[PDB]
Amino acid sequence: EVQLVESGGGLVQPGGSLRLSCSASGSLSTIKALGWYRRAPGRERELVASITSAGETNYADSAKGRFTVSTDNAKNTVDLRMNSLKPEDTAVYYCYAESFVLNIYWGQGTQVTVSSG
Amino acid sequence: EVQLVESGGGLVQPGGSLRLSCSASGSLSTIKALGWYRRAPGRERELVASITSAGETNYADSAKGRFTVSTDNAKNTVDLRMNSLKPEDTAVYYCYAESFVLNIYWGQGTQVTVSSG
Amino acid sequence: EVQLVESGGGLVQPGGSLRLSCSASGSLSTIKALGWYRRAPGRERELVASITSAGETNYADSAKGRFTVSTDNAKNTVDLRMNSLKPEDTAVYYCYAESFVLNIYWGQGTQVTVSSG
Amino acid sequence: EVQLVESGGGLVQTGDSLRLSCAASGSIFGENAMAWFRQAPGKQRELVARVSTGGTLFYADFAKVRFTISRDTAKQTVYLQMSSLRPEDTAVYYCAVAVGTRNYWGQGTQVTVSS
Amino acid sequence: EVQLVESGGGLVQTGDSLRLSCAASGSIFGENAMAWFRQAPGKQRELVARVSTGGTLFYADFAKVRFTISRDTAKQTVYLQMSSLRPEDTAVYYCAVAVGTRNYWGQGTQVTVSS
Amino acid sequence: EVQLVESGGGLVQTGDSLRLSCAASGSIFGENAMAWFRQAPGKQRELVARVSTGGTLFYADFAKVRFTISRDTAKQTVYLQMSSLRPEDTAVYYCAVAVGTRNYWGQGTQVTVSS
Amino acid sequence: QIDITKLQHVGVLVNSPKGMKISQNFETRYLILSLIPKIEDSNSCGDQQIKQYKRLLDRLIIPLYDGLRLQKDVIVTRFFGGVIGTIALGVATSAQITAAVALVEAKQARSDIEKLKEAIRDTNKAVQSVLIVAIKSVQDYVNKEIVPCIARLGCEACGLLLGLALDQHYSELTNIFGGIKLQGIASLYRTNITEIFTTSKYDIYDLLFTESIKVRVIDVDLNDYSITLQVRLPLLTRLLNTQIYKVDSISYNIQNREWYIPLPSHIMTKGAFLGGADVKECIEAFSSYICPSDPGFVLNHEMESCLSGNISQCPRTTVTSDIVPRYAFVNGGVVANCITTTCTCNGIGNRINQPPDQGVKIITHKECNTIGINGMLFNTNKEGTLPDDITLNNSVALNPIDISIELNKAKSDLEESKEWIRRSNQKL
Amino acid sequence: QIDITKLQHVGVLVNSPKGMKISQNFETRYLILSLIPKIEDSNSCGDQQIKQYKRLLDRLIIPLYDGLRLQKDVIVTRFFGGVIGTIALGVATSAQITAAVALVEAKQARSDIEKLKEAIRDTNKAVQSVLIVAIKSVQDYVNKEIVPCIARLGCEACGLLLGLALDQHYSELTNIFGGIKLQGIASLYRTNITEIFTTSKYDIYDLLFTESIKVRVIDVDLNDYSITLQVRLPLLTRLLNTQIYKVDSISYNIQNREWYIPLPSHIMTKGAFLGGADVKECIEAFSSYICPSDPGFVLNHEMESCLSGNISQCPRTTVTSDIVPRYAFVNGGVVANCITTTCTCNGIGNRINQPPDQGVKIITHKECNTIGINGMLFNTNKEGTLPDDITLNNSVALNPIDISIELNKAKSDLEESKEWIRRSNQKL
Amino acid sequence: QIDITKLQHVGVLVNSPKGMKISQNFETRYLILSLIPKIEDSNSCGDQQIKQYKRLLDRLIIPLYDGLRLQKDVIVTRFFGGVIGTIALGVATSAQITAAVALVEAKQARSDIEKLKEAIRDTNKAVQSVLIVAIKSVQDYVNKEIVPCIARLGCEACGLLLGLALDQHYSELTNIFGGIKLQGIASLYRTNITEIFTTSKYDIYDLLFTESIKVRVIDVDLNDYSITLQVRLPLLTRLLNTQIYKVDSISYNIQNREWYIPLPSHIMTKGAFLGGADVKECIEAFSSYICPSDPGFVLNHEMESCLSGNISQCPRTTVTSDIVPRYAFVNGGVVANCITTTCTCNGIGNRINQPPDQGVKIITHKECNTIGINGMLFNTNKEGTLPDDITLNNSVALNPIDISIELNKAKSDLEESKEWIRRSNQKL
Repeated sequence: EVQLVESGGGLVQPGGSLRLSCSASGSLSTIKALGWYRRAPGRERELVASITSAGETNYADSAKGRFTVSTDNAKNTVDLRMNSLKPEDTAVYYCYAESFVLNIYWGQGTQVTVSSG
Repeated sequence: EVQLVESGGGLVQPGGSLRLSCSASGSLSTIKALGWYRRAPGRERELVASITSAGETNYADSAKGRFTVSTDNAKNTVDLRMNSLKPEDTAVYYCYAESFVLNIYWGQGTQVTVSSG
Repeated sequence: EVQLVESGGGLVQPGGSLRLSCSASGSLSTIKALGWYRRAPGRERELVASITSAGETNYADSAKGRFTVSTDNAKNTVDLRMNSLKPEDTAVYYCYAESFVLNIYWGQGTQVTVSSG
Repeated sequence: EVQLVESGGGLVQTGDSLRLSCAASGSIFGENAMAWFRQAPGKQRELVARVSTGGTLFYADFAKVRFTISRDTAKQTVYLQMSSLRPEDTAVYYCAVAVGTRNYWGQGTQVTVSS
Repeated sequence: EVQLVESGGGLVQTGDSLRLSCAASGSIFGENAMAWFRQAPGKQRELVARVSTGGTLFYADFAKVRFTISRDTAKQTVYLQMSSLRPEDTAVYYCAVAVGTRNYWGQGTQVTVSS
Repeated sequence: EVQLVESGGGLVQTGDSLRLSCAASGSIFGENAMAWFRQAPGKQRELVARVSTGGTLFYADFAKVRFTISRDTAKQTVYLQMSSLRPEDTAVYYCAVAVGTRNYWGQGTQVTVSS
Repeated sequence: QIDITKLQHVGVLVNSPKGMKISQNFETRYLILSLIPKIEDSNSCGDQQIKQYKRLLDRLIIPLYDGLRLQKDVIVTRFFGGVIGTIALGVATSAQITAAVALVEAKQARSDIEKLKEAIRDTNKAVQSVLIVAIKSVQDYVNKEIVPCIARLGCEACGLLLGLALDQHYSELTNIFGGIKLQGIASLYRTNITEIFTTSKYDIYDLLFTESIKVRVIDVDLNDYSITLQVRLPLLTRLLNTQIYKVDSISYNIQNREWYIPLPSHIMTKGAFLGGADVKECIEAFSSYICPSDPGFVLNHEMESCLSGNISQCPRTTVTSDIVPRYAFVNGGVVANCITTTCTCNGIGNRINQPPDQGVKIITHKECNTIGINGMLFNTNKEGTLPDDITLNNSVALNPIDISIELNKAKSDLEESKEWIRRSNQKL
Repeated sequence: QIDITKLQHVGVLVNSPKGMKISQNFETRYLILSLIPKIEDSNSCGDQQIKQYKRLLDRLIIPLYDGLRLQKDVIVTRFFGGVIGTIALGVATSAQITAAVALVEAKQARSDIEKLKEAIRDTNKAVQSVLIVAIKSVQDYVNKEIVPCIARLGCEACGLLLGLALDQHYSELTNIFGGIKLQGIASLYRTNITEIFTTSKYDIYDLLFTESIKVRVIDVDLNDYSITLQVRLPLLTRLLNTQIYKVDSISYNIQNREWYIPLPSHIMTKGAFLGGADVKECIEAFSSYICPSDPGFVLNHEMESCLSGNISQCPRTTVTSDIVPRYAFVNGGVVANCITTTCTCNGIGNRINQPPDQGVKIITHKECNTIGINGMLFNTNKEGTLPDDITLNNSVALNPIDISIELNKAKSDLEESKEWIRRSNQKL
Repeated sequence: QIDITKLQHVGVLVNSPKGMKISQNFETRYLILSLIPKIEDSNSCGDQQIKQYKRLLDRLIIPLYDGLRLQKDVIVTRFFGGVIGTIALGVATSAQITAAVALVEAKQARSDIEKLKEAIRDTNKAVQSVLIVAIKSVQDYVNKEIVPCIARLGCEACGLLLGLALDQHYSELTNIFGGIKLQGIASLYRTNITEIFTTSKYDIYDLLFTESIKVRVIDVDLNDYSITLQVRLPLLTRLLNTQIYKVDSISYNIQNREWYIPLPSHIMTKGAFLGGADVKECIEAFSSYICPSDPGFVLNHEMESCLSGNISQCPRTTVTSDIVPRYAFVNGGVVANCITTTCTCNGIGNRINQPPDQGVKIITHKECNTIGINGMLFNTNKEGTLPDDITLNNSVALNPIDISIELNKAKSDLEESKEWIRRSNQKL
C-alpha cells in the first residue's frame, strides 16, 4: 500500500503558472515510477507525466516541451510545475505510483480550473 | 421435424402390383434423401429403396431390377411402385427422410400382405 | 494373506548358538522371498537374511560369513541358525514374506537376548 | 466416385488355372492398396491376398503358394493368378481398392471349379 | 533501447518523386522485419509497405506500383521510394522495425504533396 | 547380473603412485558410463572422477590434477591412476558402472597412504 | 491382413479382434428442463424460498442466454431440394456449416416448443410428455415429501428444508452447466434414458454410448425459467468387414541393447485399408467398438509394410523407460526378452539362454510345461496356439532434439562432401 | 500486412480481425474470508454445530497454513529507489523474484489487516468493508433464516438445519481450496464482483476476464478461522495497431492427393511484427481479445513469408484425418476442394470440374447464383466481396517418425556420395 | 557429477539437491465401506428414506459390479515356489500379469471378508475393526443427531433431515466413484489415515504420499450394499547415493540473438548414472522426493556430456516466448543476460556493458554491493558462494516443421551433390 496526498490545485489565470505537489508514504522501494494523470469532463483518464527512479522522464503529446516534473527523494515529495497554461488545460489531476509488479495507486485527486479570460 | 404420412398398403394377390405413397411436410430443404424401409416378423428393419435430391437411386439386393421409386417435388409426394411381388414380400413398409446432419425420421408404417395362392 | 509364526527366541550365553524357526501358511506360491529382519532398541528395523525360491541367499554386512538361513518346502518351514553370537546381537528378530507385487508380511516377533558375560 | 471393374471369372475345370483382373478408373492416382477377397456361399467373407501401398505382398494360408498377386500402378490394375485350383475354391471373388481411408468394393466375379 | 531515425520528407510538388529513408542503431543485428505506415490527418493509420524477415515484399493497394520498398541489412536501413505522388498522399509517414516480438516506432516524417 | 571386479589397492607410501583398475563382464556391451567413488572411514561417500557415455571426463576438486581417469571400451575396463597421494587420501574406493538406468556397485578396494 | 505370427518375432503383439458399430444416423428428440418446481400448497408456502432460488438460477440462466444470443450466425433465412438459406458474410468452416444446418432443421421444432411450454407452466408432474419430454427439477421430491409436510409440520419447519433441497440442486446444475453430455443431465435428474424417452433390451454398452453423445442448447426462456436441449439418439449399425486390433510392443534385443517397435495403440483393417484407429473417443464393448465416425487414419508406409509381414521395415527406437513391457503372455505361451528378463523352463533350476543375435524368445507349451518369469512360475495352456536372421535398419527417434542432432551431423557431412567436390573440381 | 486474397488460393482463410486489450496495470484489493458465522441467538443455540464445523474446516485450513509457512523465501529483509531486500541463498527465477516482490509490497497491508480482523470477529454483517472487504461464509443465511427460526421453532429443530447448511458450504470450500481463480470465490459466495468491491457499465467480457485473474493467499489465521487473499483488478487498455486474426486451413489438391497448409490457430500483426498468438489464455470479446500479456510469438521464416503473400513458400502436409475441413464459406462465396467435394453451380444438375493442376476452387456470386455442397444448396450473398500455376515445394511432416525415416534415407545417400568420392579419389 | 560452476556460463542453473525415498515394499490392508447406515430407532423411522437411498445407490453400485464381473481374466486357477496358475488365452502385458497376481494374492483375504461382513450388517459403530477396517457411511451423524432427534422431534421432522444428509453423501460418492486414490476416500469419510488404520510421528509428506497411492476394488456386494477396497501402505526407504536436481535455463546471448539450453525440468544422479527424472508423479518434501519407482530415464549423449562439464556440446534453441527467464538469483548473486535486461552495479547510475561475444553476465558480491534488475535494486548476500570463449555449435529445433524445412534443404543439397558427381563421372 502506498498512500498519496495531493496539493496545489485551484483556480489560475490563463497564461499563469502553478505548482502541484504529491506526497508518498509506504513501501516506496517497490514503486517503479511516479507521475501525474489527467481526466477531463467527458473522457477517460490520460497520462500527463511520469518520472522513474533513474530520472528518466516522459511526457504526453500535449505536455512535450511545455510542462516539467521533478522528485525529491530525501523529503519524499513529487512536484509538478505547470507553465504556459491554456483554457483547455482545466481538468482534474491525479498523482500515481506504479509498482514493479504493475500495481497502480491513485491519490484523492485535485481540480485545476483556468479562467476563460 | 419432418412429418411423414404413408398410404397404399393392404392385401394383394401374388404376382400383382401395388403403389405405396408417402407425403412429407416440414423443412424438406434440409432432407438429403427419401426412401422406404422394411421390417419382417422376426428381424430388424432393412433398406428397400432411396432416392436423393439429384435423382440418384439405389435399391436393396432383393429389390435390384425388380422395384422402382419416384418423387414429385411440386406436389411433395414420394411414390413406391411394387411389381412382381412374391410370397416372401409380405412385411411392414416405412417411408423415411434423412437429413444432411444424419437425422432420420420415420412414418407411422403400413402393413403389406400377400396371399399364399 | 500370509500368516507367520515365529519360535526359538529367548536367552543365550555369549558365544553360543541358537535356532530360530518361522512357519508360513497361505498363498505362498505368490511369495518371492522369505527372510529375517532385526530391530534394536533405539533404531529402525534392518535386514538380516533372505532366501529366494531359487535358493539365492544374501546377508547383511554384519551377518556375512557369520550366520546362515535355510528353508524346507515340504514341511513349509523357515529356519535361522545363529552362531558365534556377540553381546551386540541382542535384539528382536522378525520373519518376513515378500510377494512378487512387493507386498510384505511380518510375524509376531521374538526377543533374543544375550548375557553380558 | 471410383469405378471398379473385374473380369476373368467363370467356370473352370479342376486343376486348371485362371487369372483374375481388376482395374480402377476415376480420381485414383499413384500407388494405392489393392486386395482380393473371397466368400463361399453360406460362409463368411475371407481375404485371399493383398498388396500394400509399398508393394509388400500378403497371402492367406490357402494362397501361400497356389496363388500370386501383382499390381500395375500405371494401369491401376490388380491381378490374381490362381495357378492350381481345387474344388473347394468355388466361391465369389471380390476386388477391393483403398484410396486413403476410403474403401471401394467391386461387383464380385464368380468362379466355379467344376469337376 | 533501439533508436529509429527517419529522413527525406518535406514539401514536394504533385507528380514528383521522393525517397524516404529510415535507419536503426543499437542492439539490432541481422535480418529484421521493417515496415512503413501512413496516417492522414483525421484518419486512421494504414500500412504502405512491409519487408518481411526473409525479404518477401508486401504492398498495399495504393502502393502496388507507385511505391517501392527495399532493405539494406548491412546498414539496417529501409528505403521507400515514392515514384509517383498524388495530392491525397499528403500525410505523416511512420517507420516501424520489429526485433523479435518487440515493435519499435520512429518519429514520423511529414510529406505534403503540394500543387 | 553384471559382475564388477576391482584390483590395485593396498598399502602405499606417501608421495607414491597407484593405478586402480575395474573390469566388467556379462551383458555389458558398448560404451557405458563408469565412475570411481571414495568413502573415508566415518565420512560420507564422495565422487572422485567419472567418465560419461561419450567420453567426457569429470573430476572432483581433489582430483583436478592429481588423479586421471580413462576407459577402455573393448575391455570394459576403467582405470584411475593416482599420480600424487597424500595421507588424507586413505579411504575405500568403490567402482561404479551404469548400464542404462541400472547402477552396479563393486566391492570397494581399500587404499592406505602410509607414512 | 496382418501377419500376427511374424510380428511376434519383432515383439509386436496383436490382441483379439473386435468389430465396429458406427452411428450412421441419429434420432432427434427435444428435452425441456423446467427449473422452477410447482408447490401445490394453497397456503402459498415455500414461495419465499422459490423467490430466493430464482435469484440464484440467474447466475446460470443469464450467462447461457447471453452466450446463445451473441453467437455468430453463418446462415440467414418449400421443396425436397430447395435452397436452405443465404451464405452470411464471414468465414465458416464445414463444422460450423453443419452445425448451422442442424439449427435450421430445428426451426419448425422451436415453433412447437413455444406452445407446449404453456402447459408445462401449470403442470405438477415430474416427467411429462406430449416426442417432447419435460422434467421438473425437484417436483418429485416436493410432491412426495414437501407437499405432505405442510399437512403435518408447520410451513416454517419444512420451508427451510425446501431451501436446502433447492440449494443442493443448484450445486449440481452449476457443475454441469457452469460441452454438455447426456450423461450429465441423466445424472442430474437421477433418471434413466429409457425412463425419459419411450422409444426403441439393448446392451449396457449401447446405453453408455447414448449417454456419451453431446447435447446442444437450442433456446433459453428467461420468463418461465426453462432450458431446452436437442438430444440425438444413435442408430448403431455393424460395419461389415471392419476389424479393430490392439497392438502391444515389448522390448526387443539388439546386441544387448533394448529396442521396441513404436506403433499406434490400436490398428484397423477395413477391406484393403490398414491403419491406426483413434478409439479414445469410442466405447469398447465385449465384441465391438462403438464409434461416432470411422476412427481410421493413414499410417506411414513403413509401418503399413511392417504390419503386412515385411518385418524388416519396422521402425525401431531405444527403450528409455520402464513403461515398455519386457514380457507378455501370448496364446497360452510366454513371449519375452529373456536377456534382461530371467526366463526358466520346467522350473527355476535352469535358465534358457537367448543368443545375442535373437531379439525375442518365444516359449510354447510344446517345449516348456511351466515357464517362470522372474521366479513367477506359470502353467502353460494346453489349448494354446502360439531360425531367421531378421535385421531392422529403420532406426527412428521419437524426440525432435535427437533428430536435430543427427540432422546437424548430416549437414556437416554435406559440407565436407561439397568441399571435396570443390577440391576435385579445382585440382582436376 | 497479410495478403488475404492470395492465401485463399492455397486454402488459407483469414477470418475477421479483432483488436487487443492488454492488462498494463492492476489495482490491488484484499479480500478477507471469515469461515465461522456469528449466531446472534442469546440462548447459544447452534454452538454444537459450529464446534463440529470448526473440526471439519481444520482439514483445509491446516494444509493451507502449513504450505504457506514452509514455502521457500527468496528475499529477506525508505526511499523512492531504495534496496528492496537481500538476495536469499539458492536459485530464484524471474517468476519467483517477481512473486516475492509482490509479497514484499503486501508487508504494509498485512500490518493493517491484523487490526481490521478484530472488528470482523464480533460483527454480524454478511459483507462489510472498512478498501478491504470481508465476507462471512453463511451469515446471510443465518440472519435471514436461522436467526428467526429460534424464535418460532425449537433450538433442536433448526439446529440440525444449520448443520446441513454448514456441511454444504464445506463441500464447496474443499472444491475450490482442495491455482485459485476469482471466479471460484465469487461462485462460492454467490456474490458479484461489483457487489464485493465498489470501484470502477463495463462489458460482460471485462467482468469475465476480471473473474479469470488468479488470486494468491497472503496469510491464514488459525485462531479466528479466516483466510485472506490478494485480488488484482485489471486496467484494460486497447493496444493500438494490434490485430489478431484467426487462420483456418482447408484441404488443398495436388495431383489427386489432399494437402493442407499447417498454420497456427491465431496469427497476430503488430506494426512490423507478424506471428502467432496464444489466445488460449485470453478472453474473446465481440471486438477485441483481452489478454494478460502480449500473446505473440515468433514464427518460422517460411510461414512468415507465406502469410506475406509469397504462397510458394507455404509449408504443406498430407491430410491424414477428417478433422481438416474440405469446404468453407468465405465472404459470401464458397471455397472448396471441388475434386473430393461435389460442387454444383446453379443447381445440382451440373457439377463444376476442377482441373488436376488446380488445388482450390473459388466460387463467387458473379458466377454461380446458387452453390451446392454435397447437395446442400445455398444462396450466394450479393453483398459479398470474395489463372496462376502456383507450386509449393516446401513439403513438411508433422510427426518425428516420418522425419526420421526421411533422415535415414538422406544419411544413406550421404554414404553413397562419400563412397563415390572415395572411388573417384582412388581411381583418379 | 555435475559441473554446476561451468553450466552457469551457458545459463544452466542447478538448484539445491534433494535425496530420494522410494516405495520398495507395501503393506496391504483391506477397507470395507458399508453404504447403508443402521437406524437404531425401534419405531422403524427413517426406513422410507433408506429405501429411497438404496434405489439411488444402485446407479453407482451396479455399474461397478458389472465392470468388475465383465473384466477380462488372464490367470485361471501349496509350496513356497509352486505354480501360481495357468496362462489364460489372449494377450496380457506385464502390467496385467502383475495386477492379476495381486488379485490372486487376495483370494485368501476374500474368503475372510465374506465372514466378517455378517457382523458388519448389524453393528452400529462408525468405524470398526476385527487388520480389516469397516466404515459406515453416515452412522456417526445418525447416532449423534438423528438418533436423539426421534426422542425429541417427531419422526417426520427429522426424517426429512436424514434424507437430505443421505442425498449429500450420494453427491460425494458419485464424485469419487463416478482411478481411485486413497485421498478421495479419506475426504469422503472425513477421517484421517491414522484414525482408520492403527499401524506404524511421520512427516506430513509421508502421509500425503500414502493418500496418493491408488486403491483397487476387489469386490462389490449387491445384497449388503457394501464395497471393499485394497489399500497399500508404503514402506519408504532412502535410496543412498541418489540425488535429484532441478534445472532452470535462462536466456543466453549469441550475436544479439537470444538462445537457451533446452533441458529437462529435473535431472538425477545415481552413482555413475546421470539423466532426467519424471518427478511429476512424485511428492516433493523438504529434503527428499518420495516416488513409487525410480523416475530416472536415459538422456541424449549430448545433454549428458553437456551436464558433465563439456558445455561446448550443449544443445541450444532460439527463445520464442517470454516464458524463458532472462535473469535469476544464484547463490547470493545475479546471473542474467545483461544485453536485453538492464543490469546496474552499485546503483542505477551506471549500466554494466556485456560484450556481444559474452552470453551470460555473472555478478558477484565481490564486485557489486547492490545489483539492479530493471530498476529493482537488491542487496547482495555476503555469505554467497557464487574469460573463456565458449562456442556452442549443436543448434537444435524443438518443432517438427523447422526440422522438416531444414531436412528439405539438406535433400536439395544432396541432389546437387549427386548431379555434380554425375557430371564429374560423365566429363572425366
